[PDB]
Amino acid sequence: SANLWERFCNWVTSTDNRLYVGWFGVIMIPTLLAATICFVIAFIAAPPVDIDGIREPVSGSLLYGNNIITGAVVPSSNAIGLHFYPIWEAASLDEWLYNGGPYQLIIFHFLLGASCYMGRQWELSYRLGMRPWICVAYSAPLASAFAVFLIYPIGQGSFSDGMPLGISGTFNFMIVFQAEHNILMHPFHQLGVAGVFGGALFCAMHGSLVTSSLIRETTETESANYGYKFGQEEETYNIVAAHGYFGRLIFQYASFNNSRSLHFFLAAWPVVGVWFTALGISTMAFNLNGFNFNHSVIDAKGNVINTWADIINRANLGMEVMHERNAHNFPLDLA
Amino acid sequence: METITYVFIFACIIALFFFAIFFREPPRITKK
Amino acid sequence: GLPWYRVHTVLINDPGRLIAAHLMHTALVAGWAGSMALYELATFDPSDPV
Amino acid sequence: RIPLWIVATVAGMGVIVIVGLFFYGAYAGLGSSL
Amino acid sequence: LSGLLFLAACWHWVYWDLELFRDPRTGEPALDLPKMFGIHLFLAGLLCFGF
Amino acid sequence: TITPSLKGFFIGLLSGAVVLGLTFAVLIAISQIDKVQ
Amino acid sequence: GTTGERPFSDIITSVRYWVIHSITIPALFIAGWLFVSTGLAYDVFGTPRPDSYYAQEQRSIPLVTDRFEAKQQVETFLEQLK
Amino acid sequence: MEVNQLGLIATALFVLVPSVFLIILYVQTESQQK
Amino acid sequence: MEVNQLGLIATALFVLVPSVFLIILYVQTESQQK
Amino acid sequence: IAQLTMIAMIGIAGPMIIFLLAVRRGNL
Amino acid sequence: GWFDILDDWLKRDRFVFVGWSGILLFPCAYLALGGWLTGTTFVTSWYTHGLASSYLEGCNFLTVAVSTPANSMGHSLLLLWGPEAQGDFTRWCQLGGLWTFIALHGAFGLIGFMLRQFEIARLVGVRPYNAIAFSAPIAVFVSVFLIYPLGQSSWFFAPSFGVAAIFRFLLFFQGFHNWTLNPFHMMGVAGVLGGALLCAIHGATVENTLFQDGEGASTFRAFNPTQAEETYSMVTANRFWSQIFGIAFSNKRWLHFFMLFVPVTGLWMSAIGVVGLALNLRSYDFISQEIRAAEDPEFETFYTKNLLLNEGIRAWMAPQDQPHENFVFPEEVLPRGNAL
Amino acid sequence: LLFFFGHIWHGARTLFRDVFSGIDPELSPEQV
Amino acid sequence: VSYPIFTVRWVAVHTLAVPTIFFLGAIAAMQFIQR
Amino acid sequence: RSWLATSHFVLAFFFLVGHLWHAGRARAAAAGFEKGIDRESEPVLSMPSLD
Amino acid sequence: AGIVGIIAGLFHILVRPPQRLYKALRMGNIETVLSSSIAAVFFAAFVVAGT
Amino acid sequence: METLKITVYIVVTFFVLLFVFGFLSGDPARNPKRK
Amino acid sequence: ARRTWLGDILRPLNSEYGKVAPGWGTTPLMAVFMGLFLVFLLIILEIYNSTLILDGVNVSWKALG
Amino acid sequence: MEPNPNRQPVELNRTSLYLGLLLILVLALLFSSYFFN
Amino acid sequence: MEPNPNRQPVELNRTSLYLGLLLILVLALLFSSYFFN
Ligand code: CLA
Ligand code: CLA
Ligand code: CLA
Ligand SMILES: CCCCCCCCCCCCCCCC(=O)OC[C@H](CO[C@H]1O[C@H](CS(=O)(=O)O)[C@@H](O)[C@H](O)[C@H]1O)OC(=O)CCCCCCCCCCCCCCC
Ligand SMILES: CC1=C(/C=C/C(C)=C/C=C/C(C)=C/C=C/C=C(C)/C=C/C=C(C)/C=C/C2=C(C)CCCC2(C)C)C(C)(C)CCC1
Ligand SMILES: CC1=C(/C=C/C(C)=C/C=C/C(C)=C/C=C/C=C(C)/C=C/C=C(C)/C=C/C2=C(C)CCCC2(C)C)C(C)(C)CCC1
Ligand SMILES: CC1=C(/C=C/C(C)=C/C=C/C(C)=C/C=C/C=C(C)/C=C/C=C(C)/C=C/C2=C(C)CCCC2(C)C)C(C)(C)CCC1
Ligand SMILES: [Cl-]
Ligand SMILES: [Fe+2]
Repeated sequence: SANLWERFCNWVTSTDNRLYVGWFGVIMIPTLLAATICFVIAFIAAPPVDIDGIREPVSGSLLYGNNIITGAVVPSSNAIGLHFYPIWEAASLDEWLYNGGPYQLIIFHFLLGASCYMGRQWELSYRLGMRPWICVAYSAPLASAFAVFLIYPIGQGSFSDGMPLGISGTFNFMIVFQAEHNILMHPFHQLGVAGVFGGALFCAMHGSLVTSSLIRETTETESANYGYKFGQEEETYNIVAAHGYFGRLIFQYASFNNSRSLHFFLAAWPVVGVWFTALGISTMAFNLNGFNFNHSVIDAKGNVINTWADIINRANLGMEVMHERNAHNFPLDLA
Repeated sequence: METITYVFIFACIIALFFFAIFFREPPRITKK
Repeated sequence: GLPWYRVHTVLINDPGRLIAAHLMHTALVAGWAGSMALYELATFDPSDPV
Repeated sequence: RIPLWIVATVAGMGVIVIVGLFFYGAYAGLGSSL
Repeated sequence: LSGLLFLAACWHWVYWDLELFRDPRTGEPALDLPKMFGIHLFLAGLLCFGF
Repeated sequence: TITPSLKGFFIGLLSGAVVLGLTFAVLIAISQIDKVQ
Repeated sequence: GTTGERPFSDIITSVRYWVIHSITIPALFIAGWLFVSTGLAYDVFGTPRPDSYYAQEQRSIPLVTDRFEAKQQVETFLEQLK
Repeated sequence: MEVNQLGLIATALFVLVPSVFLIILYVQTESQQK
Repeated sequence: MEVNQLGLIATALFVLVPSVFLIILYVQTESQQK
Repeated sequence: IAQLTMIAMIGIAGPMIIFLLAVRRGNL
Repeated sequence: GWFDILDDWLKRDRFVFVGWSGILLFPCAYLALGGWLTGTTFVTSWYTHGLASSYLEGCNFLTVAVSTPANSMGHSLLLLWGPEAQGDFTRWCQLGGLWTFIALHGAFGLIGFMLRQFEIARLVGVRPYNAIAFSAPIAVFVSVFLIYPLGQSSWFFAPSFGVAAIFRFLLFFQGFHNWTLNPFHMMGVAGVLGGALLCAIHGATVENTLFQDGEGASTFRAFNPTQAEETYSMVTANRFWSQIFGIAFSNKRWLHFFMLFVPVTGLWMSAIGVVGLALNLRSYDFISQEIRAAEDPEFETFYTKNLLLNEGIRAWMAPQDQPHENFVFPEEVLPRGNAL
Repeated sequence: LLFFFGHIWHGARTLFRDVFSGIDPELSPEQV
Repeated sequence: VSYPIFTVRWVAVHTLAVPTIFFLGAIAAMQFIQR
Repeated sequence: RSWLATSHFVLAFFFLVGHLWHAGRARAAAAGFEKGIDRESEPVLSMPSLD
Repeated sequence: AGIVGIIAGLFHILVRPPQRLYKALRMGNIETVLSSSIAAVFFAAFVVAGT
Repeated sequence: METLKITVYIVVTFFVLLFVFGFLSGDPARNPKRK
Repeated sequence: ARRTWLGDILRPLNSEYGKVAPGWGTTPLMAVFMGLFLVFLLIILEIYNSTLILDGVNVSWKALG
Repeated sequence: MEPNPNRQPVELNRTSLYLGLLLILVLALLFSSYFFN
Repeated sequence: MEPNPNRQPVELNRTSLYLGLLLILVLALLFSSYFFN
C-alpha cells in the first residue's frame, strides 16, 4: 500500500470512475440519497400535516387519498416557524410526521446536495482540463431552489410558507404569491419569463438553423443522424450557410457568424434571466413587491378610472380573501 | 389500485434510469 | 436502415401496395363505423325522445 | 465628418432625457394617483 | 363493406406489380397525377350532383 | 336589394383591389427599370 | 458582406445628414407634440378628456350593448355631456 | 376510492402497447447479422 | 353486469404480455441477415 | 425650481474632459 | 416576361430581403405593430371595457393595451366599413375595431413571415427546419387569439394586446379554467422550461469545452468563420456529462434536432389544451376527490385548497371583468375566509 | 390544428426534396 | 463607391423612424396633462 | 429594513456568482487551460474509456 | 357544386397542366398531392368544427 | 431518540472531515498539466 | 409487369405521365377562378358573420320551419 | 411471385428504445391521474 | 471487457408465432369468463 489515505484520495478524485464521485461528491451523494429516500417514502405513505399550525392537517400522500398531480410533501408547521426540527426534536415519529418533519429533512438535504452538485460540476471540469463556469450556469436553477425553499421562508419567518413538494402544491405557492406580492407586475419576474421564453425561442432557433444546415452524407432512406460520427475532426454543419440564411431572414448584421459568440449568447440569456427571477423571489421574500398602480389614473372630478391593473387587483383580492381560511384572526396579513 | 399503478410506473422509470446509464451503447470514437 | 417514423415510405413509389394500404385503411374506417353503431344500438334507449 | 463616439454619447443622453421625462410624468401627469 | 375492402387489400398487396402502374416509355413505375385528379374530381362531382 | 351593408362590402372590395393595384402597379414598373445580367 | 446601400456609419457621420436632420427630427417631434397639446388627438380617436368619462352626477359606464346600433348608441352616450 | 373503473386498463394499455412496439423493433434491430 | 372489475385488465394483460413476447422474438428472428 | 441647469453642466463635463483630449490628441 | 422581371427585382439580395413573401409580410407586419403602437398611446377602452388603456389617458407601458371589442360585437370582424363602424374611423376605434385590426393583420403577417422562411431557405438552398419550428408560435397565436374566443361568446374574452391585459388573462384561466391543472399545459411548460434548459446547458457546455485556437484570454476572436475543425471538444463534453449526470450526448446532429423538438412540441401541446378551453372542455376537477370531500369534511389536499382560490378569483373579479353581465354581488354573498 | 403541421411538413418535404439529407459546398451569399 | 440615396432600406428605415419620433413627441407632451 | 435587505441580498448573491467565476478561472489559469483545451495533448483522450 | 365538379373534372382529363405549374408544384411527385389534400382536409375540418 | 442524534452527528462529522482533509491533501496538484 | 383484363382497359387513362402544356398554359385563366373563389368565400363568410346583411337572408335558427 | 424490390430493413437503436420508454412512462405518469379521475 | 463466448442467437419461426398466438388467444377465450366471474 502506497498509503491508504493517499489511495483513498486518488480513488475519490479518479476520473476513471463511471460516475465522478468528487470531494463535493463525498457530501452530495449521502445528502442526495437521504433526501430522495425520505421524499419517496413521504410522498407515498406520509400522514396528513398541520401546515398552518392551526390543527388542520393536510394530507398529501398517495396512500392517504392523493394521486400524482395532487399529492405532495407538505411543509413543516407554522407553529415551528424557522425553528430547527430534526427527528430527535420530537417525542415520537408520530409527532414528527404531524408537524411536517420530513419536509425540513428533505429541503435541507437537497439544497446541501444540490449545492455540492454545483461544486462537483467545477471539480470534474478541473480534473478534465476544461474551462469552469459550467457550474456558473447551474447557479441559476440552484439559486431558484434556494429562493423558493429557503430564502422566502427565512424572509416570511416560517418554513410553512416555503413551496410544497408537489404539483398542485406548487400551484398554491404561486397563486398565493401573486396575491400577496403581485409578482406578475414585478420587473425581476418579467425578466425571468423573458429568459425562459427567449431560451425556448433561441433553443428552437439554434436547434433548427443547425439541423437545417447539415452537410449531406446520408442516403435518401437513411437517418440524417448517421451522417455524424462520435469524435469528428471537422464540423458536421455549414455554419456559413446557416448565417447566410438567418442573415437574410432579418438582416446580415443581426445574425451570428461566430459560433463562440453564438453559444455564449445561448448560455448568457437564460442564465441571466433566471438569475433575476431567482432574485425576484428572494427580493419579494422581504415584501418589496411589484408595481402598485391601483387607482392611479383618475378623472377630473376624482372618480377612479380603472385599468387592467385594477382588474388584476380584483383577481388578487379573491386569492387573498380566500387563502388560508381559518388561519387569520386580524385585519392585516403581515405573515 | 391507483396507488399501485402510480408507484409501478415510477419504479419503472427508475429502472429505466439504471439501464440507460449503466447499460447504454458504449460511445465509440472515430471508427464508428 | 429505416427509422420507425419512416416505415411507410416503402410505398412512395409502389402504386399497388399503396392502393392495398388505402384499401386496408378504408376497411378499418368502414369497420369502425359499422361496429361503433352496433355499440350504440346495444346501449341507446329509445323509450323517451323528449 | 462627425466622430461616431460623439454621435452616440449625444443621442445617448438624449434618450436618457426623454425617458427620464417619462418617469417624471409617472409622478405628475394623469398616470399619477393624486 | 369492410370485409370486402380487406380481401381487396390483400389481392393488391400480393399482385402489386400490375403493368398499369408501369410507364410504357420509361418502363418504370409511374402515376399520371394530373389526369387522375381529373378522373376522381369528375366522379366526385357526379356523385355530389346525385346526392 | 343592395342593402347598406352590401354597399359597404363593395366599398371594401373596391378599396382592396386598388391597394392590390397600386402595389403591383408600382412593383411591375420599378422591377422593369434595373435587373441587368 | 456588402450590398448597394450606403453604409450607415458614413451617413450618420456625414455633416450633410445632420444639416438635414437637425431640421427634420425636431420637426416631427414638435408636430406630435402639437397633435396632443392642441387636443386634436382626443377627437381623432374619440378618447375621453379627463372631464369626459362620466356625467356630473352619473357614475355608470357607457357600455356598448348591441353591435348594429352601436355607433348610434355611442353618439347617445356623448349626448349626456359625457 | 371513487375512481374510474377503466382508468386502470387505460393506463395499462397506454404503457404496454407503445412500449411493446419499441422493444419489438429494438430486439429485431439488435439481431440483424453484421 | 355484476362482473369482476379486474377481469378486464387481467384478460388484457393475459393476451398482450405473452403475445408481445412472441412477436418480439419472431420479428427479431425475421430480421437476421442471411 | 429648475436645478436641471446643474446636471446639464456636470453631465457634459464628463465627455468634455475626454473631448478636449481628442483635440489635444494624447493618452486615450 | 414581366413576371420573371418582377421576380428578378423582388429576389434581389438587398439589405432587407423583400421577396414574394414580402408582398404579404411587410404590409401586415407593419400595420399590426403600427396599430398596436397607435392604440397604445391614443385609443381608449372606455366604451368597450370601462377602462383607460392609453398613454393619453395616463396609462404606463405596463397598463396600456389595445383592448378587445365589446361582448355585444360578438365574433364580428369589425371592418372599418362594416355595419358597426359604418366607415367612421373614430367610432371604429371606440368600438375596439383596432383589436380585430391587429389580430387579423398580425395573423397574415405570421403567415407571410413563415413563407419568407420557406422562400429564403429555398433560395439559399438550405433545409426548411426553420419553418417547421416556427409552426409552434403560429399554433399558439391561432389557438389563443382566434380559436379560443371563437369558442366563447365573443372576441371580448380573447387576450387584449398589452402587458397587464395579459396578466389578467393568466389569472382568468386560473380562476375559471383551472388551467394549471391541465395536462396539456403542463407539457407546455415542460417544453418551454426544458427548452430554456437546453439553451442554457448547451451554450455553457460549448463555451467551457472549447479548444485553444488563440493566445488571448478572450477566446472569441480565436474562432474560424470558415468551418474546418470543431471549435469545441465534443469528446470531452461527452465524458463530462457522462460522469456528472450519467447521460450525455454524442451526436451533434441529434443534439440539435432535440433542441428543436422539445420547445416546439411543448408549445403545440399547450395549444391543444387551449383549443379545449374554447369549448370550456377544461381539466377543472377530479371527481374522485370531490366525492370524498363532500362526504368527508376533514379531507383536505392542495388540490381542494386551489379550488377555493378559484372561487374567490371568480367572485371578486367577475363584476368589473365582465361589465356586460351587469353583475351585482352583495357583500354578504362574497366568499371570504376569517378576518380577511 | 394538428393537420396544419402535417401540411407544412409534407409541403416542405416536397419543395425541398433535393436539399433533404443535407447540403453541399460553395460559398456565395452576400453578393448577387 | 458611388452609393445611391433613396433606396428600399431608406424606405423601411423611415416607415419606423418617422412615426416613432412623432410618437415620442406626442407622449412627451402627455407628461404635462392634468386635472 | 425592506430596502436594505433586498438590495444587499442581490449584491451578496451576485458576489457569490463572481466568486465561483473568479475561483474557477484562477484554478484553470494556474494549471493553465483557462483559454481552451490543447488540441494536441487533449487530456480526455489519454484516459481509459468508461463506456 | 356537383355540376361545376363534373365540368372541372372533364377539364383536367383533357387540358394538361402548364409547364410552369408542373415544375412549380412538383407534380408527378405523389407527395405533393398529399401536401395539398391535407391542406384541404384541415380546411374542411375547421369548417365542420365551426358549423 | 437521544441516541439517533449522536449517531447522525458522528456520521455528519465523518463526511465533513473527509471533505476538509480532502481538498487539503494537495488538491490543486490533481489536474492535467501545471501542478 | 402483369397485364390483366381490367388493366388493359385502364391502360390509356394512365400513360400521359410527364405530358405538360407549354409555357404558362392555362395559368392566367385559372388565376381568375381563383380570385372569384376568394371573393365567393369572403361573401358567405361575411354573411355567416353578419358583417354582410341582406334582407331576405336571416342568419338565425329562424327563417326555418 | 417476384420479391418486391421496394422494401428496406427497419432499425431502432438502443438509445431510441430508452428515449422512447422514457417518453411513454412519464406520459403514463402524467395522464394516469386523469384517467382514474 | 471480453465478449462473453457463451451466447447464442435466439429464434422463433413464423409458424411458432402462429401456434403461440393460437394458444394464448384460446386460453384467454377460455379463462376470461372466469376472470370476470
Ligand atoms: C357505398 C358507400 C357508402 C354509403 C352510402 C355510406 C353511408 C353512410 N355512412 Mg359511410 N363509409 C363508406 C361508404 C359508404 N357509407 C366507406 C367506404 C367508409 C370508409 C372510409 C365509410 C366510413 C364512414 C364513417 C366513419 C361514418 C360513415 C357514416 C355513414 C352514414 C352517414 C354519412 C354522412 O353523414 O356523410 C358524411 C359526409 C361527408 C363526410 C361529406 C364528405 C365531403 C368532402 C368533405 C368533400 C371532399 C372534397 C371534394 C373532393 C371536393 C371536390 C368536390 C366537387 C363537387 C367540388 C351513412 C349511412 C357515419 C355514420 O353514421 O356511421 C354509420 C360515420 O360516422 N361512413
Ligand atoms: C396585401 C396586403 C394586405 C392584406 C392581405 C390585408 C388584409 C386585410 N385588411 Mg388590410 N391594409 C393593407 C394591406 C393588406 N391588408 C394596407 C397596405 C393598408 C393601408 C392602406 C391596409 C388597411 C386596412 C384597413 C384600414 C382595414 C384593413 C382590413 C383588412 C382585413 C379585411 C379586408 C377585407 O375585407 O379584404 C377584402 C378583400 C379584397 C378586396 C380582395 C379582392 C381581390 C379580388 C381578386 C379583386 C376583385 C375586385 C372586383 C371588383 C370584384 C368583382 C366581383 C363582382 C361581383 C363585383 C384583412 C385581414 C380591415 C380590418 O382589419 O378589419 C378589422 C380594415 O378595416 N386593411
Ligand atoms: C393525410 C394524412 C397523412 C398521411 C397519408 C401521411 C403520410 C406520411 N407521413 Mg405524415 N403527418 C400527418 C398526416 C399524414 N401523413 C399529420 C397530420 C402530421 C402532423 C402531426 C404528420 C407528420 C409527419 C412527420 C413529422 C413525418 C410524417 C411522415 C410521413 C410518411 C411516412 C409515414 C410513416 O412511416 O409513419 C409511420 C408512423 C408510425 C409507425 C408511428 C405512428 C404512431 C402514431 C403517432 C400513434 C397514433 C396511431 C393512431 C392509430 C392514429 C389514428 C389516426 C387518426 C388520424 C384518427 C408518410 C408519407 C414522415 C416522413 O416524411 O418520413 C421522412 C415523418 O417524418 N408525417
Ligand atoms: C452512512 C454511511 C453509508 C456508507 C455506505 C456504504 C458504502 C457505500 C457502498 C456503495 C454500494 C453501492 C455501489 C454502487 C456502484 C456504483 O454506483 O457504480 C459503480 C462505479 C464503479 O466504480 C467503483 O467500482 C470499482 C470496483 S468494480 O468495478 O465495481 O468491481 C472500484 O474499483 C472503484 O473504486 C469504484 O469507483 O462507481 C462509481 O462510478 C463511483 C461513483 C459512485 C456514485 C454513488 C452514487 C451517486 C449518487 C448521487 C446521488 C443520487 C441521488 C439519488 C439518485 C436516485
Ligand atoms: C372479412 C369478412 C367478413 C367480416 C368482416 C368483419 C367482421 C369486419 C369487422 C371489422 C371491424 C370490427 C373493424 C373495427 C375497426 C375499429 C377501429 C379501426 C377502431 C379504431 C379506434 C381508434 C383508432 C381509437 C383511437 C383513440 C383512442 C384509442 C383513445 C384516444 C382517442 C382516439 C380516438 C384517438 C364478412 C363475414 C363480413 C364477409 C367478408 C369476409
Ligand atoms: C448609449 C451608448 C453610448 C453612450 C453613452 C453615454 C451617453 C454616456 C454618457 C456619459 C456621461 C454623461 C458621463 C458624465 C460624467 C460626468 C461626471 C463624471 C462629472 C463629475 C463631476 C463631479 C464629480 C463634480 C461635481 C461638483 C460640481 C460640478 C459642483 C458641485 C460640487 C462638485 C465639485 C461635487 C456609447 C457611446 C458608450 C456607446 C454605446 C451606446
Ligand atoms: C392604426 C392604423 C393605421 C396605422 C398607422 C401606423 C402604422 C402607425 C405607426 C405608428 C408607429 C410605427 C409608431 C411607433 C412608435 C414607437 C415608439 C413610441 C417607440 C418608443 C420606444 C421607446 C420608448 C424605447 C424605449 C427603450 C427600449 C424599449 C430599449 C431600452 C432603452 C429604451 C428606454 C430606449 C393606418 C393609418 C395604416 C390605418 C388605420 C389604422
Ligand atoms: Cl391555500
Ligand atoms: Fe450548438
